[PDB]
Amino acid sequence: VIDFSKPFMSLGISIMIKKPGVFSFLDPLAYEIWMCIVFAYIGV
Amino acid sequence: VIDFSKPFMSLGISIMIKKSKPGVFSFLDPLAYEIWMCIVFAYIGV
Repeated sequence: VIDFSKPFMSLGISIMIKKPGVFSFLDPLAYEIWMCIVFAYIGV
Repeated sequence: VIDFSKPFMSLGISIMIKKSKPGVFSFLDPLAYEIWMCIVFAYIGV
């Protein structure tokens, strides 16, 4: 129904998604493990 | 001089690069350079 010129801009359908602690070296073991390690050290 | 249809394919200028031998001192690669330097400093201070 209307005349289009050549595309002045090209686009497509795209996906938009939403985009270390100081003591993070303790992260491999849980906090309870460290606490029980201290307790076991005292007991030993 | 001629009539073009709408683009059936869109393109542009692009960069093509080739798709690694280990370095001599690549055994230091797991840790950052700043970590090694601070390890030396910490050793001296200790």
